[PDB]
Amino acid sequence: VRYCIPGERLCNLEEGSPGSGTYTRHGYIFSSLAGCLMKSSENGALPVVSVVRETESQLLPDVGAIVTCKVSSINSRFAKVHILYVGSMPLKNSFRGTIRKEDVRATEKDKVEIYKSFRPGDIVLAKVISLGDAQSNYLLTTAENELGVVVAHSESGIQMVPISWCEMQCPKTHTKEFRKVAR
Amino acid sequence: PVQKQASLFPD
Amino acid sequence: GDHRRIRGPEESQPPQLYAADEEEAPGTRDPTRLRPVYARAGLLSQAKGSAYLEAGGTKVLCAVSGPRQAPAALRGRLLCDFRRAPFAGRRRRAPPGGCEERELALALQEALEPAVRLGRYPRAQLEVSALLLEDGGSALAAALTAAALALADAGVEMYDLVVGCGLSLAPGPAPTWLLDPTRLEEERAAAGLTVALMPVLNQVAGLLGSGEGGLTESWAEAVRLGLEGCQRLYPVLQQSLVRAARRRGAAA
Amino acid sequence: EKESFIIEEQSFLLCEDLLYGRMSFRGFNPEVEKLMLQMNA
Amino acid sequence: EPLEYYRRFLKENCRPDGRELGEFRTTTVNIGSISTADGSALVKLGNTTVICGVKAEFAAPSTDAPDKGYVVPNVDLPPLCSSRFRSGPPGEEAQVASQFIADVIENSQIIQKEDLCISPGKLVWVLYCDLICLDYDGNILDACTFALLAALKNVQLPEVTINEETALAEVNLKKKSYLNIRTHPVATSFAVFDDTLLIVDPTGEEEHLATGTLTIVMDEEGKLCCLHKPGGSGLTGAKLQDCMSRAVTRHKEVKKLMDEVIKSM
Amino acid sequence: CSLRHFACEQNLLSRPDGSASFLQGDTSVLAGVYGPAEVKVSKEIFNKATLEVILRPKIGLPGVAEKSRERLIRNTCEAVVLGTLHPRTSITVVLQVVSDAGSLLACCLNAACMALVDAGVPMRALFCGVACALDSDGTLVLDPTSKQEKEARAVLTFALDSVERKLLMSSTKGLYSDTELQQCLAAAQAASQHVFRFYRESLQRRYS
Amino acid sequence: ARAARTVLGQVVLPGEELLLPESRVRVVCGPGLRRCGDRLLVTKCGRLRHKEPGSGSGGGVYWVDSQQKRYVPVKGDHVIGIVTAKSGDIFKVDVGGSEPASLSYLSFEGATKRNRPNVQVGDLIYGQFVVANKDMEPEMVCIDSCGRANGMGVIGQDGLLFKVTLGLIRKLLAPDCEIIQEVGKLHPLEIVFGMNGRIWVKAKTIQQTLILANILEACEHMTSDQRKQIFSRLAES
Amino acid sequence: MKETPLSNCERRFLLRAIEEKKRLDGRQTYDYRNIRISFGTDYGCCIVELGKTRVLGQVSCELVSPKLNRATEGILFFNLELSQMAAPAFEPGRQSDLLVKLNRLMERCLRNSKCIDTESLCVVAGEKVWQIRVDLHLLNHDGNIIDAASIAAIVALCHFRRPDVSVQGDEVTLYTPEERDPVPLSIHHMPICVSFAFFQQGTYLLVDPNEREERVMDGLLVIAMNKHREICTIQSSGGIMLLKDQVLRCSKIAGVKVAEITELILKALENDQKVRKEGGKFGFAES
Repeated sequence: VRYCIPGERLCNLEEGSPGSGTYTRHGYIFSSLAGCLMKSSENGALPVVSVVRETESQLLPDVGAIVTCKVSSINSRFAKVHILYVGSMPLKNSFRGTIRKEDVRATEKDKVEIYKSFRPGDIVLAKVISLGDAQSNYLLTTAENELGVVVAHSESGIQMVPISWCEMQCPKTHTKEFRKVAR
Repeated sequence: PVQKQASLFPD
Repeated sequence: GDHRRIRGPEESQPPQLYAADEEEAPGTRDPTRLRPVYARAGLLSQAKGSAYLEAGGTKVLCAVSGPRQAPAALRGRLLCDFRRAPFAGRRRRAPPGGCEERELALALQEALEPAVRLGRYPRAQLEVSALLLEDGGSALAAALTAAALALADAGVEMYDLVVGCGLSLAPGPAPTWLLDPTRLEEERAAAGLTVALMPVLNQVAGLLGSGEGGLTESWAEAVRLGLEGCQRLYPVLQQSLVRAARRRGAAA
Repeated sequence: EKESFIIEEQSFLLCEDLLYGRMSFRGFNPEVEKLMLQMNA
Repeated sequence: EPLEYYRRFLKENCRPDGRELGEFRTTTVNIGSISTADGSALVKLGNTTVICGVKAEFAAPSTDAPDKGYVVPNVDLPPLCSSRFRSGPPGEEAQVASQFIADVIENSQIIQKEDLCISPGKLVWVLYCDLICLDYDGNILDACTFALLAALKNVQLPEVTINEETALAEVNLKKKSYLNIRTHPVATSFAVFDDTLLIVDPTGEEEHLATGTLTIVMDEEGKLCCLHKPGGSGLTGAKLQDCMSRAVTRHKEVKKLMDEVIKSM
Repeated sequence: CSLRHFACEQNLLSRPDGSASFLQGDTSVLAGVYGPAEVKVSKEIFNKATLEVILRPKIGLPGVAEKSRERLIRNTCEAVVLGTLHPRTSITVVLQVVSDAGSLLACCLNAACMALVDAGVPMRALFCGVACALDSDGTLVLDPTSKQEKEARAVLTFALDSVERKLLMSSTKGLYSDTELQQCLAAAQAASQHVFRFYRESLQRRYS
Repeated sequence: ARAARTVLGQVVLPGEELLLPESRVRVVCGPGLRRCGDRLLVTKCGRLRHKEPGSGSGGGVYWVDSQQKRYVPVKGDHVIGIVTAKSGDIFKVDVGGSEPASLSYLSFEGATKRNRPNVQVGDLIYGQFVVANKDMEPEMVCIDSCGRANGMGVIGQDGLLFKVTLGLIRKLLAPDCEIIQEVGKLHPLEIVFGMNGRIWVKAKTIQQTLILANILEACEHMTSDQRKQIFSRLAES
Repeated sequence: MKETPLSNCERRFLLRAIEEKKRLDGRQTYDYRNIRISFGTDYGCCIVELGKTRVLGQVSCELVSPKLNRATEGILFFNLELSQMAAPAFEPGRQSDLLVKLNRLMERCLRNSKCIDTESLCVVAGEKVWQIRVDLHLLNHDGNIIDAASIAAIVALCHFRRPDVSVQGDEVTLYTPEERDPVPLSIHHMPICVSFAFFQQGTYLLVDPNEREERVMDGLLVIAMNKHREICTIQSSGGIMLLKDQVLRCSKIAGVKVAEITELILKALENDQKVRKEGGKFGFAES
């Protein structure tokens, strides 16, 4: 174990290769961060050096993921969300995703309707597909019956229960709201 | 250069 | 009258100017000497990275509000706000300033842009905020070093660290270059200078100077002297960062 | 087998009956006159 | 899911940090850390931090009260405290806190402005007390008041004289004089959740997700200087007398602390 | 009575959504409300309406004290006004001090409430504002005059609610004690009863 | 917190809770009311009012006849609008609310890509909302669901558009209004009432149009003197 | 927020009704709206409302060190604020053009016309002089401001009274309104502006335009006048091409209009004095 510093060299190119958090100058590698270094080894015997600030080491929500999020803004076209839990490990770096109109149910019907599936201020979980290019806009999908809304607060302040596939109700009083209930 | 102690932010 | 601060008096002059005395002169000392340095990174909590540096009567903070969305055009930015607390220095100045704060801010930006690599921070602006709690000598150099520490702490990428050093000139008959001076050696001085470099690759990043006088050879000797001082200072900062990283490893 | 007992509405129509907005008096746009005859009963 | 996660602890009569809903966090000070200033005081409540520097200058009084030495506070919440502040002029919170500090200085009457007049109608002191936040983890008013009081006890001023021949005043920076302060106002904070749940010394999140806040300044001789009650879910005197009691307790504690410090110098 | 002749008037101004001139004795404030309207992405917040108050006297410029007072009013209104109904919009409350004869906040609050009413903005409960002045002898006076505020050692502005007559806001000048706080609070509750009766009379005669 | 039946013609003020009699019979919460448990919170000052359906099972309905100026996008309301711009397929129209509503180039009666409608910026419209909610921008349309514009579409031109209070409309559109009936006898006209306090009028000449607009914006409290005054003026135009 | 856009319907209807010389509310072209002048309790406050446009005016005094160029005569400080209650668009620090033009125009009109005596209000030539500031606030915005702002400033500066002062050498003694009776100001002549609005490049001209008429006009001619027919200022704004005869005619109009407004103002002050001389802290005048 050794903690490194943004100026100190680490190794020749002949004794390793840059993985991340480094840079190269004449015949040498030079760190670029205050953190811990690690030289992984492939079956090829040539090491890959890298440097990490394990405070927030690294996370990546990949395609076949199951990620929760919160519905902030909506439109007749799409509904935007913020990423909270990638799997079960939260991430203070809240990424921002989107859910399209058709990419809401496995049936793919155009008859779907956002305002009867989602509302601003409820938690869902979905599967990402596209990472995004410019703004890293995650595009999430809920084309499955065990997906979508799980918790949803009532007209004013009550948490509702997922009665059926597209119905939810508050336990205190009686009122049938419409969402894309999960499971 | 030798060091000193924090007159303001000791640890 | 400012309507965003408390109604104080129109004007207010300090008492010192109404004093009657010949202030004490330092005298003699080892020109190639350095003050005792206390540098620690990781002080502040609500900031992605922070650093604190004390060298004599000098006491400086620096914080780094990290990447905040805002090739050669999709290249990062860093905007630096230098600011001396109104309770530093013999005289008081309203918080705003507008004369020398901005000059030293330009200095910080010109000395940091080189070290930092901004290709890896596109469409982003790093808000660096320095604060000078007490002036006791070389100030701009301490601020450069502290901003470097805070950046390296928040984990922004770089090429090397930034080490500063301030020099003055003795107005005596045999003028010698005084290294890392005090506010007294600096107000009773003829010329002042400030170097800042990246010691691994041995490259200046931003310097500055001024003079009641001087000459080429003298300025050159000053430069090399400041370089040697920064070299001799670097290891302290290294150890400070290592220590903060160890504390992080301890927390989890 | 439960059902809502009170529902929140924000329409002054259920609340109260109202005629058809666009109307006309003795000649202007007789199309609106047949619309009046139609929607007001 | 922050609020829920927090109600769980609240109903377990605790908090997610280890505080028993009625106690503060590690309170510490440092006096005389700064030479360029007449008075200096660093305060920190765990993560929260504040620093007061009080400078002394000369100035001409008004015409309504020649024998009044001004005391001008100004609070500074620079962007390095928290990201909710931006480089520029002062926002709203800084200004509110400034007016709070001034109201305190003026009502508690810790200091007699008359004790700052040298030559009435011609000169009088002006004490520029500049406070600076450095970590806004919460409860900044308590820290501000406490640092103000600490530095304002540390401050020792020079002595001046007048010469009729020269018609000017001279200072003697060798001899000095402390500054008399009569009352020792301490501030105690509260966060009021939905109806009846009052927590003391609320940190950042606890103030973000709260229905209301409250602050109460409690002088030593069983009196109050300010009851800062900006909005809130409401209160009855029964949820208020308890706060006053706890404020008295905090007064005792911090005054003992400050005495120990001024005596450890 | 324990407090002085005080009147109000609604729908003065044509351009603003709702307006109210509230005067008591010789202090007179004028409030104008711009109901749910536009708001930029920086000021707004989902699931709530952004309420912004701007108070401006009739002399000089607004400094710091007025900003504090308008924060107090802002948060009081956020306490009563329903805003989870009108998210992503801005309610705006403008206050102008036609006259100043003490009991200022006790007038601004009443005017703000009446304006919010006239603008048909969803409120959870009316609120009111009174001011009680403790002279040196402890004898308190409700709805004071500038003389009574200068000749006194404590002054206390209380913003109360209508449903359960609680304490929504308190702004104090001077230094006081506990028992005095409690007793002046009770007297404030009685005065608030009277003020609410007055509101009802005014609106009864307005809808006729 | 008492006798919903005894204050059905009285002035209620916000904060007031009122409760209703009963196993029970479904009812509906009006616009200016709100539900707290099994009680009715009041949210707007008003002369309370009640109604019951011709049947005996429907229960009833309650509301408050609150007067005001600002409008809120509601569903199933006929509304005048002012096209503010056009973005590609949809063009945005103002209503007088929080944010501007949206139309679609193929919502007008008989329109497609090869047949677009004549809508120019600044043009005024008479549509109705199909999605009016607090969480999403409101979309409107100028065609009944069946597929015919039963009076909707662009208004036209050569008229006067003014603005009045909403209660004034809610009163005028009543089938038992006297002013708008008496006006049908003096000189002809044709007018659009928009539930957002915005009114459109047309007649033959202009003097008449102006007299008419003044009447309407004053008819809430006109005196018999001014009443017959403006009536005589119309008779002399 | 933002101002609601203007429909082509209203625009065309207005232009036509102008062509036919028909205003909306029912008045002619050479007519103002019923202007009311109401007073407050404190000497120096006036709320003047013409039709729907209400404007408030307060007048305050101070004693201060004068400026060296004029160490004999005092100072005067105008300021007009456009309160957000006047209209939505009037956010702080946004509609600055209107503020600038109004304030410069009003300063010019009152100050440089020498309406008051900046000399009479001297106390110590070189050390202490008066300082009269006047803060106008716009409450409701329906049409014509400059006229309202000016009528307000004038009613104030004619309904204001200073704390009397005695002096001997350098000994200056201020006194309270209860110890002596405050002294009024010194006016020479009361100017009040008059606003004309041009439609169709110059063909049509209106007086006291409403808000819509200000939105469908291309040009604005302000003219300051007195009861003695003395031009104090005239200004053209809106980028419009007028001629000579137009300004001549507009001036011959402003004459009569200002005479009448002045008669009213004087009646108002008379009535207010009568009231306070009978018990009552108000004063009211109607056009």
